[PDB]
Amino acid sequence: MAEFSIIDQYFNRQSHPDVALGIGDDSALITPPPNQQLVICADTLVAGRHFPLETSPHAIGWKSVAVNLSDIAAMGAKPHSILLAISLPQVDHEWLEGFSQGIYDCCNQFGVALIGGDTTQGPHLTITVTAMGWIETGKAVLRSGAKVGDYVCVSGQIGDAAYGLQHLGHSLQQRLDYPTPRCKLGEELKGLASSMIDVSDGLAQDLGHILKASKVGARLILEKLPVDPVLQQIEEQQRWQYALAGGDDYELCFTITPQNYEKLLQKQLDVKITMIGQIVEQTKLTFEHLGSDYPLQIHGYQHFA
Amino acid sequence: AEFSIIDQYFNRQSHPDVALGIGDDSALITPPPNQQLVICADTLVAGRHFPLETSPHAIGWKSVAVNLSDIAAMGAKPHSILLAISLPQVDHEWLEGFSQGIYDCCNQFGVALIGGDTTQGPHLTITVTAMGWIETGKAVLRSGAKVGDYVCVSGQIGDAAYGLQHLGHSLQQRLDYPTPRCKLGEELKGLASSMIDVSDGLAQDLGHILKASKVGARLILEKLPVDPVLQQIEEQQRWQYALAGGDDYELCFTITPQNYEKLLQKQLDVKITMIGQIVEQTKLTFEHLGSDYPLQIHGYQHFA
Ligand SMILES: Nc1ncnc2c1ncn2[C@@H]1O[C@H](COP(=O)(O)OP(=O)(O)O)[C@@H](O)[C@H]1O
Ligand SMILES: Nc1ncnc2c1ncn2[C@@H]1O[C@H](COP(=O)(O)OP(=O)(O)O)[C@@H](O)[C@H]1O
Ligand SMILES: Cc1ncc(C[n+]2csc(CCOP(=O)(O)OP(=O)(O)O)c2C)c(N)n1
Ligand SMILES: Cc1ncc(C[n+]2csc(CCOP(=O)(O)OP(=O)(O)O)c2C)c(N)n1
Ligand SMILES: [Ca+2]
Ligand SMILES: [Ca+2]
Ligand SMILES: [Ca+2]
Ligand SMILES: [Ca+2]
Ligand SMILES: [Ca+2]
Ligand SMILES: [Ca+2]
Ligand SMILES: [Mg+2]
Ligand SMILES: [Mg+2]
Ligand SMILES: [Mg+2]
Ligand SMILES: [Mg+2]
Ligand code: NA
Ligand code: NA
Repeated sequence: MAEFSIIDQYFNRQSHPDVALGIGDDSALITPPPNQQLVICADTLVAGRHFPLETSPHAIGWKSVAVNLSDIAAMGAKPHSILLAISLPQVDHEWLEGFSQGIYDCCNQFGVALIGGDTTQGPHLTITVTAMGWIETGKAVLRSGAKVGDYVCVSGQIGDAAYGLQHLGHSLQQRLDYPTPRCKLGEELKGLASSMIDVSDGLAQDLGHILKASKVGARLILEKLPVDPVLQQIEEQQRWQYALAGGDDYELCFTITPQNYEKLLQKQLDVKITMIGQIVEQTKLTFEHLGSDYPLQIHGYQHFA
Repeated sequence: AEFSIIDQYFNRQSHPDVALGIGDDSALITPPPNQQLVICADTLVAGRHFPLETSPHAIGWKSVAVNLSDIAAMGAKPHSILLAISLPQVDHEWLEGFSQGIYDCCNQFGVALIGGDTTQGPHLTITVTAMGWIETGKAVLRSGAKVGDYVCVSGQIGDAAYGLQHLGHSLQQRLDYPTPRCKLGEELKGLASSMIDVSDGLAQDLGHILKASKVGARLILEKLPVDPVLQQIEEQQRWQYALAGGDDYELCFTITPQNYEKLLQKQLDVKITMIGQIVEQTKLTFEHLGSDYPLQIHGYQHFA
């Protein structure tokens, strides 16, 4: 099987009648919802860098979509559609079947259409998904906007995926392979969060982008960081390195006034939310453990580091 | 370091019509009224889409150009791009040239670079996403061709294919620096009945129109616009370059005789050639000096 047959078999599997023009032409066409801005992002996953080489193709497909929906969610936007650019060295039908099932399972979970892409023979498995969302004009939640006194919160748990990576085969590998983009939470934070970012690199570094953009700092409370029971039972310095510098969480970190936090707590959310600290004037990220200053060195993720 | 790379090479310019550009989790664009989003992505792989020794400036240029070509093929006005680049090492001479190529192409066509992703990976792989806008319902589709419509192509076909087989020749410029026919694409909006850009080869790419439109075509071989260099090579190889060479990134379109006259009255920035006609029976046939002319043609396909 060659390119065109591969696209028709694996990447044109569903009807999306609410899309003006899907797969089959030089470009896709989307009629915007009225009074909304386009929200758009792209993230690349490289085999052996963003996932273990032995990762199941279904997980690879899932995560390729999920990490991009996470950046849409981080703006407060509603995700709509994706493009899929996949480059791989050989036609492997078992692999293509699993991969495309992963793409579509993630798309279907979050109501997203696959409307276009590019299919390429290349020496090393590389996937770039583009995600498209829409938001009420002017209402995006930015990385700027955090104010002194705002609570710092994070969704779900942090550190799971990083622990999983260092313990392949452990149950927590599921959080590495199958992160959950917090799509509904992102939408529910529109109008409530004063700033937001998704946690791809590690809580400390990604919160750091908010702190820099907003020209503020934060004090975080280590015993409040939401970690898995498994990490609660390991050495605390190791625990907090996973939680704060592990990365691969794809949770949402956001700031919010006490006032708006009470409003948020009144909503029915599909993920837990944990208040983990507060924005301060001092432009430094500091940590405390049960009332005591806690010195902590955190190495962040960067390509070519 | 990744962050300094983005700031030095890929965040070089300010852009008038972008609600939110580089620096956040996503970019934000305010649509023009009564217009649809037109969106596409194309990947270039080193050693597959370009010779390994290709200059970084040409790699950057072509990375953008091929994506603007797909926007143009819809009749749409390009607006912005995303750049996803994966590469094994930081090479500042390479990155400077590559960036300059990206921005030279963007600037020539009034396009903003508004986001992307920068990655360390074993093999140079570039995926640009292009975004444009078009009056709702006025996209030129592959599916609109009608019996009796003229078949036309812009510019020259076969140049880039010849250039690849004769690296160092002047025609290598058409391999390294294809020209996306942005203005012609826009001017065909409301005139062309169907359109496609010729990335794979005229015969195969016209074929996509024929299949989508459920029609056939008869092409006139002596009318194909080839370079003077190709007129000098024996005709079988000439036809193969012209029809199956690929990498042209010209526009192939169908148009009624009446609308063709209207098109001719416009001032275009590129040559246009009538090369045949849409017919009822659903096959592609070639004609040479008034006679049917059998040709075996294979357009480009990955994994074939
Ligand atoms: N992996 C993929 N997933 C979804 N759509 C895809 C994929 N690969 C290609 N497509 C779509 O299939 C169609 C044909 O792609 P392609 O032949 O590469 O177009 P072009 O030659 O105009 O770039 C396009 O509409 C493209 O968006
Ligand atoms: N090569 C590039 N060209 C243009 N913009 C880029 C490029 N790489 C990254 N960006 C932009 O730089 C910002 C930071 O990117 P990144 O740190 O990867 O964000 P995230 O962690 O949210 O995915 C984003 O706004 C992204 O779109
Ligand atoms: C094999 C393997 N090694 C290491 C990691 C850990 N890892 C890879 S990329 C990354 C950070 C997130 O990737 P990045 O490209 O920076 O995401 P983005 O900021 O673009 O969303 C981490 C922690 C992994 N998941 N798999
Ligand atoms: C080193 C090298 N080998 C071969 C070619 C020729 N070539 C590579 S890809 C291609 C077809 C166009 O690429 P494709 O990915 O199919 O473009 P798309 O249809 O996605 O726009 C051709 C003719 C080249 N340009 N460089
Ligand atoms: Ca990335
Ligand atoms: Ca991301
Ligand atoms: Ca990162
Ligand atoms: Ca391609
Ligand atoms: Ca293309
Ligand atoms: Ca092709
Ligand atoms: Mg095309
Ligand atoms: Mg393509
Ligand atoms: Mg992000
Ligand atoms: Mg990124
Ligand atoms: Na991204
Ligand atoms: Na494309």
